[PDB]
Amino acid sequence: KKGSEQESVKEFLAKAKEDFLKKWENPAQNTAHLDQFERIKTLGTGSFGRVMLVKHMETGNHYAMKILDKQKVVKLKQIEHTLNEKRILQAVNFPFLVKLEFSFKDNSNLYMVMEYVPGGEMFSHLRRIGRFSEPHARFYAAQIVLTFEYLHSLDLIYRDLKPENLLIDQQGYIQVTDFGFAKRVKGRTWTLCGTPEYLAPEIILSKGYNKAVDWWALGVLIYEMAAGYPPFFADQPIQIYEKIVSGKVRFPSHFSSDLKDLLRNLLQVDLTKRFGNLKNGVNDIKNHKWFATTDWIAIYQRKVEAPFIPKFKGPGDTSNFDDYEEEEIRVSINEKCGKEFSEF
Amino acid sequence: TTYADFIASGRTGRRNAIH
Ligand SMILES: COc1ccc(O)c(C(=O)c2ccc(C(=O)O[C@@H]3CCCNC[C@H]3NC(=O)c3ccncc3)cc2)c1F
Ligand code: NA
Repeated sequence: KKGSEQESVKEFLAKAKEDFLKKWENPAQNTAHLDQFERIKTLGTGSFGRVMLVKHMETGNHYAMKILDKQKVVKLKQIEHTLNEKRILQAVNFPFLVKLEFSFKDNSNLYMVMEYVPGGEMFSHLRRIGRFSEPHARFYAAQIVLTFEYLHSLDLIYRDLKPENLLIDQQGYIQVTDFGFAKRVKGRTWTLCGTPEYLAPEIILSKGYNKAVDWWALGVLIYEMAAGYPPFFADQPIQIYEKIVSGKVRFPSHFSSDLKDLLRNLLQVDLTKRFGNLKNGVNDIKNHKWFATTDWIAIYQRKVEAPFIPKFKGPGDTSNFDDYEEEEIRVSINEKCGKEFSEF
Repeated sequence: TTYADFIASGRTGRRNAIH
């Protein structure tokens, strides 16, 4: 149960925490400027802005630039969340987390220039294909398991796992984007946030909660990859919440019994029985039957052959992304909210 | 079927988070 493999991981995470803390306590600020970048096309949106494909004019490399509107962030009381986002993201470093390359701000906006992950959202492909075979889901699930092992070891909760936030890179692996609700926390926290289908019961019930919410959200993810629909759905949020707290799941008849067993233990309503939140931690997931053919180190090093490589014609190609309406990026001549985002 | 019911639901699109 405990061998030298488990000690190899403990040594790596201990070193990764050292790296993370240096960057956590001394974050990078103001590493570029708006007009170092040609703005091409919107790859997606959110409540306070959008991500755009961009070309760094002096290196010619492509990036994805998040743009947040300071005034809107303030209007909606989401300052501390957008501060965590940048702070967490410039500090982490794992093969399945989107690299934050540059960040800066001007009078109206916050900017996070990330690596461009050209394969599109896992969401897009999952809806198109309908569902993923178990081997295909496990390939992706394994990468979330390792990524959570990293993040939780650093005291981070992610809190918004969904296919919409997993992007596929040129070699067919996941990069996690969207750290908008990621938080460093020792102990419990209480904010009602996340995506309705993926919210753990303890979140819905105002009970206060921990890392374990991310392991519930993985059960949902694995289920939705495998079934093609999430285990609790309904037209409006409230009905999804009712289904989630009842703790009744039905499985499609094609799910293997191993998968059913894994999922009944991730979708445990009881915090004390949930895989991930027991004494062996993540090792109860990794040592489960469903993952018995998973070479965890092979997954970390990216030498497993991916079941699906997205077609990319060249750098700057946006065919794996939906189209959105473009807005011009206005920059006011007076400073919006300087005190509030001064650490950004 | 449950797939059909999901496909006819209002929640097959990109799902926003709440706060
Ligand atoms: C509390 O609410 C918060 C917290 C933090 C935030 O950053 C935001 C946002 O306003 C926000 C703005 C834009 C996006 C966005 O465009 O994200 C896209 C599309 C939505 C689905 N997630 C995928 C994401 N795409 C990428 O990050 C991406 C990265 C690299 N290459 C391609 C895509 C996300 C969040 C936010 F609303
Ligand atoms: Na040994």
